[PDB]
Amino acid sequence: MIVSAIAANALLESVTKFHCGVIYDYSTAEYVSYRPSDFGAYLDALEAEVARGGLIVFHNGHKYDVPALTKLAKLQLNREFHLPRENCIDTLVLSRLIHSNLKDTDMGLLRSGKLPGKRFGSHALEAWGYRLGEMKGEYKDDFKRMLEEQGEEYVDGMEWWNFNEEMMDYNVQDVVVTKALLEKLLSDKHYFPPEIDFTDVGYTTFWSESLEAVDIEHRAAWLLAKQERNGFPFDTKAIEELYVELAARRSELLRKLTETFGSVEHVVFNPSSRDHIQKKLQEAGWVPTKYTDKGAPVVDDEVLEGVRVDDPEKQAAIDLIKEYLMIQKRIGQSAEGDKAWLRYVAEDGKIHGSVNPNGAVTGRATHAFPNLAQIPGVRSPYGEQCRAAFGAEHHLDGITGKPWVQAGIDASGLELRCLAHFMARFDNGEYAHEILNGDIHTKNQIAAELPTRDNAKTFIYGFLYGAGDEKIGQIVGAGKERGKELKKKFLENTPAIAALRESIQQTLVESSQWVAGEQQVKWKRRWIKGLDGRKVHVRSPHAALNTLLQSAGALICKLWIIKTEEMLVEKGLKHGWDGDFAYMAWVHDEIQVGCRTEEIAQVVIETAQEAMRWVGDHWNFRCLLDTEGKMGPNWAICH
Amino acid sequence: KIIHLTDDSFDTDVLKADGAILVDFWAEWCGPCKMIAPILDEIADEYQGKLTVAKLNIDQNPGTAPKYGIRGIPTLLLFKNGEVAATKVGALSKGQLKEFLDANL
Repeated sequence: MIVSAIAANALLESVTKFHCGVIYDYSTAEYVSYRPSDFGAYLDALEAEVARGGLIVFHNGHKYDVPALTKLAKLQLNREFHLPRENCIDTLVLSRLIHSNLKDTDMGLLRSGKLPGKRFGSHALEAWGYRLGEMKGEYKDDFKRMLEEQGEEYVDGMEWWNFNEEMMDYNVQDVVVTKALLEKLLSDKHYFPPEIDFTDVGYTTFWSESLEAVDIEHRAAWLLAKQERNGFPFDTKAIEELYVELAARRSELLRKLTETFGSVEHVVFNPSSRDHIQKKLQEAGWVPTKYTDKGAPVVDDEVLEGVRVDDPEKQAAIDLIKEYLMIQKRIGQSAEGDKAWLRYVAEDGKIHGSVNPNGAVTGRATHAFPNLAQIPGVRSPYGEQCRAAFGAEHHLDGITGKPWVQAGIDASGLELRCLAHFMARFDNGEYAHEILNGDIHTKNQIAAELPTRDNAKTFIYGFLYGAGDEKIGQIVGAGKERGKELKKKFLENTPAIAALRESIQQTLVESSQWVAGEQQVKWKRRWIKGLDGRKVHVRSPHAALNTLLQSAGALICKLWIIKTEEMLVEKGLKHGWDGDFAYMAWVHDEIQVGCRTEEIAQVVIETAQEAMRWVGDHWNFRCLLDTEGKMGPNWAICH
Repeated sequence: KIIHLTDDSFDTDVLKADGAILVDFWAEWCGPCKMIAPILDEIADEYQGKLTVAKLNIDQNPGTAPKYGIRGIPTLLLFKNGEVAATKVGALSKGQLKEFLDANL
């Protein structure tokens, strides 16, 4: 096993030259420094560890270093350099896996003055250097301040434009923290058994003697990084053709929304910022019902629908304000935002939405710049146009010239089937078969005694995730009276659910106690074992069920999207826009895959189902898992 | 003895008044305006002959004040035949208002 870290000129988008890199070998126990002319020998040293069957240690390498060394080897040395997924490890991913609960713990470390406040939550190398006491100095701050005082300002990352002997030394600095962070993660025996020294083993042994989550996470981070580089094809013109129709609607409404009113001070107010609707409704005679913790009256979509005033003009204007705020939201996400979609469209015509894998307590990843996991759906206004802008048809084939086709496959009722799995231990697969028998929402309706099946649908998820008795009662238009009795009745007709909280409470935990209206829910065990065996720190026993199921559901999907692509590669298909298919977006339980021909998409749909059954078989799931696929051009059709 | 103005009745009662018109651009939520309000009541009685006191509430009549660029209130405007003779902003005292009026008349 070898440990390394590199230095380039810029980020993955416009990286052109390799500066330096250091490789510490655990067999030689000595560092090796490389320089911009030693780039060729650097690639050889990594291949040697691949030839021996060892491992290559990078921090943020699965997302940056390894694909950059793939990109840099093509334009500088004109050689193909690709590190296999099996013999490369990313400490950054392990950090997000092993120590998802650390800050948290860092509160005392933050109070200590040992850990910078700007690195409060970062799994980055610099954030870890102070934690290990190996930070002798940061190259990010020792350059910026030198730009102010020693002449000539700067804008965004210029400390990498060219090599310097201080960079060569801070490249070493990045390596020794990477080594020490690796050993800090290998010393956690919940994932890495003590009987095996993972610092001196082959790649075949490393994955197998480690916890299953360790293997998945490196497969997951590698896969999702490909999706980011795959990107989501984007019809720029279409969103532009909407900003015109919305800004005109905003401008025409803005003109009309100054026709009803009517305002050391001046006056110009328009529908935005809490001092707007609050200032006019308190002139149309509106008495606020629900307030907030700061004192200000609640002005959300809920209360606005019920705002009734004696003034017909003011009343009819409410619906005009309702439209305005919604117009700004779509505009503020697709055009008028700091993270607007139009700003992230690269030169290829695709949006490369980033994704932080299991760097999210339990399961589903986090998406940003832009958040691909909050594009308005087809059921919301103007969402049909929005979802249509994210489609494989917006990327023509680099060869045939044909518009690619999109395949949308989701996990059918993943949440309740995960629930059926943990409660099949007490009812002997009763609830699990009710899923297969169909209409589980009909049975939950009878079990909880609800008037409509839709009332059962909104009940089962809220109840499972720790909802009050008021909120449950508000489903049928009541309060905690009907709420308490609705939940207690559901528990009596579904014994297994209550018995599930026995096995969980008998795992074991502590005991709780109420003191005069304060929830003092303590606990002894604040970590649930997952399906892959990882620690899921969860929260208080007040809910926890939601975390257990969502951990189950999202970890299933992680293996699901991994096994599908492995089978697609196994079946012979090629991943990448120069191949046959490309992962575009992963949303909780659904994924969007670009496909060169409709025929390829059909195999994808079948393959996705085959992987979902293999996952269910692998972990011996007590309930049956299934998926449904939809073929089409864009996202509005595949969902 | 003070005239309360609207936006429609500002063109005739003030600009076409042909005389001395002191208009207070005031408001209900201003602190210094509540302070000059008792003063203007007494000014209307004493100056009843060579000057007319008038008040415009900028909340119920939001169209007049912009045309005179109100950057602060209370804003006293001594109108002289449709023209603005002198302007002063802020709560003047009874002695300070008297000095102002006797100087411009």
